[PDB]
Amino acid sequence: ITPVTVIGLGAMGRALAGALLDAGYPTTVWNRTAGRGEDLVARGATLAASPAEAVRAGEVVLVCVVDYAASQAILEPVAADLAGRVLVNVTSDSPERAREAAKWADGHGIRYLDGAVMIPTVMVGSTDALLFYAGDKSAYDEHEQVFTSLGGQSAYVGADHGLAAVYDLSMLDFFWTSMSGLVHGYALAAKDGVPATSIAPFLKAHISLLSLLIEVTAKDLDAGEYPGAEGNLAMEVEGIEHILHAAELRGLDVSVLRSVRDVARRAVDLGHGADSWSATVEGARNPA
Amino acid sequence: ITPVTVIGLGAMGRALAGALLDAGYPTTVWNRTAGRGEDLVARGATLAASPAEAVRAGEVVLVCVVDYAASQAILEPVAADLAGRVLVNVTSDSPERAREAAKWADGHGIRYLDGAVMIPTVMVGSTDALLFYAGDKSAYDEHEQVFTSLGGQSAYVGADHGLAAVYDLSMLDFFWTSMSGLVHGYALAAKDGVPATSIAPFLKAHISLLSLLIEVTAKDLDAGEYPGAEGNLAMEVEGIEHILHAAELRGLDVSVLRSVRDVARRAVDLGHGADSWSATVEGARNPA
Repeated sequence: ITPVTVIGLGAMGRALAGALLDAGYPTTVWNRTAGRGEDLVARGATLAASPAEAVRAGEVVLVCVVDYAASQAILEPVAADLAGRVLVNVTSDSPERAREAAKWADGHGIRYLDGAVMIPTVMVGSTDALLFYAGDKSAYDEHEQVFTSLGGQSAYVGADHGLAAVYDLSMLDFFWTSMSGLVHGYALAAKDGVPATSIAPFLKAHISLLSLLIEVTAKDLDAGEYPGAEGNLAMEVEGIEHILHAAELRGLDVSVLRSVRDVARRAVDLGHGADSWSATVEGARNPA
Repeated sequence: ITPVTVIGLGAMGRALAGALLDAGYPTTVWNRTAGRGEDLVARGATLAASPAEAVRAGEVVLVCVVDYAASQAILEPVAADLAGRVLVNVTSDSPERAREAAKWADGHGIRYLDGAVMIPTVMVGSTDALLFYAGDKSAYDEHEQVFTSLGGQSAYVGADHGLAAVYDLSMLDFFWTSMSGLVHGYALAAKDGVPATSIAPFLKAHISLLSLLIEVTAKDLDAGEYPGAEGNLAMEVEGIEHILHAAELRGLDVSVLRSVRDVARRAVDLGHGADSWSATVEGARNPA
């Protein structure tokens, strides 16, 4: 049974370690701070005396630290013990930093996978949990069931180590922009005395609509062609302006909605008024 | 049995008329420019010679004229023939416009419903389609089947006529902001060569996350209290800055992300650094 090591025992590291134990993998864990975790040891993890001892206990070493820099600082003293093992970094980092980490791993003879966790800690280890991995293909294929244990929707996205961070930041762009809109829509409703939980049941219809548009928008963006008949951007800009003005009249900050409107307007200025919302990608790509 | 009239045969007016015909209602249609209704007439709609003739043919009168001034210009000459009928304005614009239109209707003794269509035209008439209505409750109760014909999830949201626009614009605030993030996320991935249709299958994970957060966020905002168990807003603002930095480096317009960030930073400056994302509502409500 493949021995696995987890370095970094913040909440995400602890969740990863816990998923491995539920799967039945022998797990060794190490943290800079003594007080961290110890629930895992009760469930059978071995706490290691030193990062080197933790690396030596693992065929796969998972690092989940604060910053890319912190991971290099922990890892670079233990490079010698990592040689010939599999290193997976799920630390949130930029594509540039993942690729630099890949160069470092190559210089030390480490098969390296850059990973990203896309779900909250609570769902880590569940059949529907999504993680991305990029880098050494043999490392992923050899330890696929380990990675399936951390989340059943684990996906390898390619050999370029930066791609895990690319998928992560692209999905996070969508997520946090939608959470900003979610808070704003509720604030707009509250300005007229409507409780947020009165709006919430209805937002489900727009959840179903967004799921449909995910697939449609991707395929327009890949085609490079945006089709007008289902909806026209010119009229969509006018609809968004009604939101912008009502929220502004009510004293809300409207910087997000105005920014949404300007990008779409710019795509109209570039000639896409009869096209669908997908054409707004041209405003995002060619700001004035 | 109930005769229905549709005034204005743009795409939305046409979809509404088609939905009433699918349900078997006797439908009379009118447009200011000729030849809009020929497909509708072939399926049994009656074209009216004049707006006054059209109004007189329908117990329920749906007005789907996009331009406010143009719609008022048709309606005020037929005010006397609208007496004793039910007038439904299916338009977006603002709650204030609905309240103004309601005052006009009240002086003329017209029972008035302000309506908002929350789904694309192709979905109008579907059992799943969501439409909002506000205004005269006895009018809505008497013609509920006609409104259910237009969309099976038709919902009456209250007697103040402006409330349909409140629910509509609030939901649209979330929807169009999320569509902006969706295009922007796809654009970010494409700068690194990732096709949009490679990301699209994964976005389902973030959609179901959003569905849960819709309720959690609503309850926080109604409570006026935003504890964050695992995430500090201060740390969430830093995460947002890494998306912003990656997209800005790649040459994208990042207006929306910067605005999202600025509203959240304002909430930190207002004292919510230790709170959850729901506390960003304080930033939206008290811009610097």
